Amino acid sequence: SANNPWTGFQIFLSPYYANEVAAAAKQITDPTLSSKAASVANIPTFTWLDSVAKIPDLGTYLASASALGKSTGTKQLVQIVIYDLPDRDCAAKASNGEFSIANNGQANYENYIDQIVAQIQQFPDVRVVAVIEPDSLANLVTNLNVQKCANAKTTYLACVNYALTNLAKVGVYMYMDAGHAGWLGWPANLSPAAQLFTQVWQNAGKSPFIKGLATNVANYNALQAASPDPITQGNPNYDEIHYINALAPLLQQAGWDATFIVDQGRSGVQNIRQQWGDWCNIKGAGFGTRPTTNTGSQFIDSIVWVKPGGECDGTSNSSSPRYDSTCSLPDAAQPAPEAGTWFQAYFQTLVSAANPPL
Repeated sequence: SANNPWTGFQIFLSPYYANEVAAAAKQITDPTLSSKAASVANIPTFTWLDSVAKIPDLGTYLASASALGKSTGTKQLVQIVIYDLPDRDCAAKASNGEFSIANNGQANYENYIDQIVAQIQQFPDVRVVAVIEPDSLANLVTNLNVQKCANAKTTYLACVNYALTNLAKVGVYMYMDAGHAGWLGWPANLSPAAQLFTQVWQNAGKSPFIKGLATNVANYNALQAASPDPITQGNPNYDEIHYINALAPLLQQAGWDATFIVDQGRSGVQNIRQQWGDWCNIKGAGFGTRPTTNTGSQFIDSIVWVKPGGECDGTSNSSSPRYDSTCSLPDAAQPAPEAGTWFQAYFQTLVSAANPPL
């Protein structure tokens, strides 16, 4: 639509990912691959606020972005992910979320949001784009037979509402997570998904800052596939563009001119999964299309890199208390360290298998 949040802004580059990448590139012994790896630090990614302990870091990023804007005569944009719901990841075998519904989870989440708002309010010259709560509302479409999800439903809805309502007051542009083509893109799931997302938008007051939805976050699907990946048989929506083209009109019919952003950070290599549901450290992945607002679709504001490639999805060590057995499957790269920590061998392959090449 007319207001693309990225137009006219320079994207602030994550210092944390830059430091991970710089350390990683020194460990790559081929000097040409090391040079290509070093250049990843100049590709914009999202910063994940996956615990309250990261909120002070957000304040430093906003202040640095504000000063860089003044130093260079530009307007800066910071990209963040809000990811701390109570009883987070209700359908997963293991969750690293720090809040629980049974221990004041909603109140703790609201305090987490209030602290984020307090930082953003101090730097009105910096634009913020936020992805709201990966792996949350999509579970309320297909996973209500999971008792933990059924019990979390009202809390997930109330917490997402609090985030949307309060971040809108400080002018944050928001995209709610909407799974991916192999989750909500099944034709039978499209209408229940559109009904849920529209309800959430209505309850939050239909703010123009609620721009739309994010897809493929931390996944591996193509935006536009040359031929369908075999894992997709039975689903005519075999890539993200098919999913978005099918869902967007349903949202428009309800009065919401929604737009989309699509993660392509680990999408460069297709046909590497044994089953569509396999999500953990998929072996052979490559960096995909770099972030751009030249998307080829009316409905897509930007291709983005939401999940930072090289940070592990989960451990393969079956003795860890954070162990998710999805991370032991055959198409998962192993041995793998704990979720969120740097996985050097995986990063090196992301660089070597990048498509387009770095």
